[PDB]
Amino acid sequence: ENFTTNLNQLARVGGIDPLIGREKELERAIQVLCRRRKNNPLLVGESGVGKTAIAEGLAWRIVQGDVPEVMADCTIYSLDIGSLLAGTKYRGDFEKRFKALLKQLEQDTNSILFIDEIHTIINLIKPLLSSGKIRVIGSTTYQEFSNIFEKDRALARRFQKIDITEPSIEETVQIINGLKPKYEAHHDVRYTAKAVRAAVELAVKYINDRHLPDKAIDVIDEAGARARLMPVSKRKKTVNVADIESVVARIARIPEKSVSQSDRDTLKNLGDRLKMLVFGQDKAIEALTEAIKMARAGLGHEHKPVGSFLFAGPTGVGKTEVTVQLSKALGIELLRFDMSEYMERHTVSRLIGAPPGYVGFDQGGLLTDAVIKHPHAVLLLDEIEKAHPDVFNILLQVMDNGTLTDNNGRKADFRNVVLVMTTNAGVRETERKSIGLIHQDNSTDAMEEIKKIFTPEFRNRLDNIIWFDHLSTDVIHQVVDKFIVELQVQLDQKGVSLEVSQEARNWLAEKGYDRAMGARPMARVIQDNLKKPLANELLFGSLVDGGQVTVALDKEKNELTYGFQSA
Amino acid sequence: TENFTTNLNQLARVGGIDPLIGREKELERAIQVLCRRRKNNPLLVGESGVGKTAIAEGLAWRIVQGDVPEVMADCTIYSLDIGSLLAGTKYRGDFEKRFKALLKQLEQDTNSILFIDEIHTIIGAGAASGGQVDAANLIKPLLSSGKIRVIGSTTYQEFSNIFEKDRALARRFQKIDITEPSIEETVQIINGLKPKYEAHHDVRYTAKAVRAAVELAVKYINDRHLPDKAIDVIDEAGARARLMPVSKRKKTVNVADIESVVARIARIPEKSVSQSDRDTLKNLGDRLKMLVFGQDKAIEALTEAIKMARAGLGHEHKPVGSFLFAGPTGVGKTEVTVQLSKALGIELLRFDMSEYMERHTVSRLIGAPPGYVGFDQGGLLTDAVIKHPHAVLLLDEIEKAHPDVFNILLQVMDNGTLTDNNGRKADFRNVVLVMTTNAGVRETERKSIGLIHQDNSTDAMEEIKKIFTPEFRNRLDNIIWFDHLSTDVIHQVVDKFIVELQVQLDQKGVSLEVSQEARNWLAEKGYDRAMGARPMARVIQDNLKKPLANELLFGSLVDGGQVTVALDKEKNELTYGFQ
Amino acid sequence: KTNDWLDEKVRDALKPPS
Ligand SMILES: Nc1ncnc2c1ncn2[C@@H]1O[C@H](COP(=O)(O)OP(=O)(O)OP(O)(O)=S)[C@@H](O)[C@H]1O
Ligand SMILES: Nc1ncnc2c1ncn2[C@@H]1O[C@H](COP(=O)(O)OP(=O)(O)O)[C@@H](O)[C@H]1O
Ligand SMILES: Nc1ncnc2c1ncn2[C@@H]1O[C@H](COP(=O)(O)OP(=O)(O)O)[C@@H](O)[C@H]1O
Repeated sequence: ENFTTNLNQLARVGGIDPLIGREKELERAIQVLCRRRKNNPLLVGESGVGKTAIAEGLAWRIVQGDVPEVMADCTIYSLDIGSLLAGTKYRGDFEKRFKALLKQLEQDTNSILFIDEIHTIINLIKPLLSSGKIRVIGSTTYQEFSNIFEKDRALARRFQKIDITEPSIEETVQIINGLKPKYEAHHDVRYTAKAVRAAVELAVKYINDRHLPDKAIDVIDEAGARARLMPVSKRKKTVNVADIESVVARIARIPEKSVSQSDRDTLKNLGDRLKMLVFGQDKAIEALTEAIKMARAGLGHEHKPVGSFLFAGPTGVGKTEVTVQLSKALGIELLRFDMSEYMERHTVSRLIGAPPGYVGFDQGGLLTDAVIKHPHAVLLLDEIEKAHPDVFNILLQVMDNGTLTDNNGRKADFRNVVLVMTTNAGVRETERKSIGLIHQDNSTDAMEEIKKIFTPEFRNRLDNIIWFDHLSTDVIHQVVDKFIVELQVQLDQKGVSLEVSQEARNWLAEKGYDRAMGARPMARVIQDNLKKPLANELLFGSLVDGGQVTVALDKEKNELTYGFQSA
Repeated sequence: TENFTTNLNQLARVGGIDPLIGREKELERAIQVLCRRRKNNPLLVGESGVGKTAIAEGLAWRIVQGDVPEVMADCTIYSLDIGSLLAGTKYRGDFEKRFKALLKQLEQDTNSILFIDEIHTIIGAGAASGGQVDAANLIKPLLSSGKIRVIGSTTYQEFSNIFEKDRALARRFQKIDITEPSIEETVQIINGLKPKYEAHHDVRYTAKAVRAAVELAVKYINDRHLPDKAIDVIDEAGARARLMPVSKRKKTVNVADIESVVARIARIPEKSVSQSDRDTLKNLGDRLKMLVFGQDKAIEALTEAIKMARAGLGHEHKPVGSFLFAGPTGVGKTEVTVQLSKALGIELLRFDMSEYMERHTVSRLIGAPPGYVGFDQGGLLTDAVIKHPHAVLLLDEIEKAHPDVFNILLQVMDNGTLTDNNGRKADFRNVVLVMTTNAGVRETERKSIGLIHQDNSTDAMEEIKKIFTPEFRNRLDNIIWFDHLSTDVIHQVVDKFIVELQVQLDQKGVSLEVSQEARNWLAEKGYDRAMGARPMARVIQDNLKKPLANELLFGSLVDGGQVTVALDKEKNELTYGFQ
Repeated sequence: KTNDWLDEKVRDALKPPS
């Protein structure tokens, strides 16, 4: 009694919440219990799916009487793992306590024991099952079932697998609606029907953390607590959809704008936002917006991925910038996998294999699990030309069916992820000089390179070939100013003030920036040129105090001249 | 000792122990071993659910009824519980004192015999972890001396690896092989256990019902062995029969209920096992005509083969049907496979043979052998068929497959089984194997070189013979050729495509009307002779779906729900009107 | 491409009551 509480008796007095739905799942649980042998139900599931609640809901049904006569008198007791284990801290002392508890249940016929999180415990579990005097309910995670139940033949034979699947979107809101009267009575304030339905959709799309149904129940209670606690509750007797989103911000860790509904609103601002931080190449961003626009409208196959993008040109063509901004604008975690490392059998196995350890089974496919970890996260691929043709074939499979299957058996859905690729074929051909007495430009069309490097089917499945325009000199000058501004703000904290001449910015721009390497060398060029000379003075010299710095160039020698003042 | 040890003979008198049926040969071997002066410890080794435990328990029941030899009579069988004995010791000498106490009781009574289920556990770690004073060492002198007799139960896999490693313990015991003699004994065995099961569920099992249960589980339920699975399905059927009588309904268990029970264990659609869906099979061909058309032989050949399988005339060990489709790409060879699974409501298994273009790739489908990186990962083909025993297996571009892949298919078609690295037997006779090839079209489509043309009637068949080895062709039930799509069929394909687009828009709330002339224009550009109807999906996707989607989000479609499609004669480009 | 597979009781003292 003390070690294990009585759920059936508890439900008779109250506390247990009535279970709505799950009629088919509960029906099967009743069926196995009525069996002469192998009558130990196993509510396999995931955290938050309601498997524990199903046990509590089953106990309520028995007292209510919605069960066969044989099961009407049965009593479900939930074994407390913490109570028995706590206070002993010894091997075999815990078992002695379990023997006494088991004896009490064995003495009383038609007694049901519920071992929540049974995998944690799993010596005495096998004997009670083999005897068959008392049937036992066990809740274990799907991952733990394979690790423990499947490996042990005896445990698997006695326990019957009952598949507990998460309810659909419509089902999840219905569960909240069924349980909404209880909540409203508890705090005396109600939620609008639009708000509860919206909570399910907004929670899963942004938080993506515990469970589809669990997040809905947790998000509704969190919203009511904030609104009721606030003094405005007297004036505000209903919960607005935005109010939940504002409360959801606390458990989101992102601004309210991201949580705010932007299915159609993001389209207009996202186009402007890309241009706000990126100068020029409006056509390139328009191609990206057009492909994702199709998914929001919804006039497409559900399995087909959200969007397909492509990038060409030299390294550092804003692939990281546009992707980071695109991910930020869409409020999706940025996931980037580099094909540059996938050039060997061991490395190429990484997409669907577990390079960290063969013993390790949880990670499985690193690229595949990344999608599973974040359903909406964007996938950024770079230097795909390097990768072997065989690896590229698997990409074609997911693009067609919009789904993948891991070696471990996990299934990943690409219906919610946009796939973008980056290619740098142009730099290799253009830099080469023609083999002739008089040289000729070796620049070639980017589309030509995509066709030769990749198979025709890839282009056919791909919605369109997107070529990003090359960087402009005006942008490079602005980029130089940004780095100086970044360096400038860093110096202001220490108390040093740096002033750079306009001619100095142009001077660094010509030598630093390269056509083949884009803006990558300019970044490095600004660090060594400016940080190194001041660094010596900052430690010891004129810049130790005051921090007065001037930057200028000498036209006669074409070398930068640095002036240091003690100040 | 009473807590740890339960008296089977005393329990048998009260009940609990089920009556043993048809194990005279197995039991006789056990008595001979028990009567031996030394090493009188019979060991029962067999597969899971073979009545291994029942044989030992049954001996007690037989002794209670006095149906055993006189020497065996006046004996007691004790079932030792290893788990209870190990639990609660929490000291170095607690296990030894209780174990020695138990042995003393058996030693005092010469007639008494002990039964240790899963005896392999004691040899691994019987008493202590990290110490060599195990339970087996304690009983090794006693078993050799013959003071106490111990019966054991172990699985073949457990007996080979965990047990028999220590020769000292193994020699003392006497291996007794236990195997299910036949399927007829199982139904006979269930009859003996029928009163106990019937009483628990308050149901009655018909003679036809009991026989049907064992047969259905054998073919469909491969998770467990024949005796246990057969008992399981009849046991579950009682539970189904318990739920239905809300108020004075029939309690009899019907074959239909048992058919549903086996379906739940295998999670199959339940249509194949039941014969009530003969109407759907009767009209399977007619339904397919609404689906991909233009090949009277493909639909007729495939539908006829499925019908004989349900009728009981299908191959006993080979797959339901083996067919090779040789025709131009894009003529519906692939669609017949995916249009038959949806109609039949069964899973679709598709493998890309093009990926398996090298010798090393074949190991992926069957798995890597022991001691290699891929042993942990099961074969792709074996995992898929085991996971989905009843499904449609689709192999595309079989001709491009490495010769090694073809060899694997030979055993699949001839024997209906494939063994993976783990050694499990994958039985997927229910699946219908269909392969699609594009080799034949090249010879027939191309005209013979020279001034005077030559007949191409046999060129298509010659190509099949060259590309496919004769042994492979023998296993194939039939080879069907797909004729080129006629102009009417190509136009019909567009009509289905617009209907699909119209149906998709109807759910969204938008109504689409396409001009008849516009359909003809789409057909010519979308359909290509060499590529068949493959580009039609892309043309419809890019041309029509992309513009409509823009207006759906914002525009005329969101406010008005109307759209139209037209063609511009001057520009020869489709024009869409949004309202 | 071979792979290698790598692979409670204490005495107590008693105190009589004083
Ligand atoms: N008789 C037909 N009636 C209707 N559609 C047809 C017919 N024949 C071919 N098609 C269509 O042709 C397209 C391709 O046919 P398949 O036999 O699947 O060839 P495929 O090369 O596998 O095609 P993909 O997957 O589109 S590259 C599909 O849209 C089919 O529905
Ligand atoms: N289908 C459902 N019907 C009702 N409540 C549910 C359902 N699924 C989950 N819940 C809720 O889940 C909460 C926690 O129970 P559960 O999810 O079983 O816990 P755990 O995550 O520990 O397994 C309960 O408050 C219950 O109301
Ligand atoms: N010959 C038989 N006579 C009677 N019942 C049998 C016989 N064979 C099997 N059974 C029934 O099926 C069960 C088979 O399971 P069992 O052999 O005990 O499994 P395991 O070997 O995995 O411990 C028996 O316990 C009994 O209920």
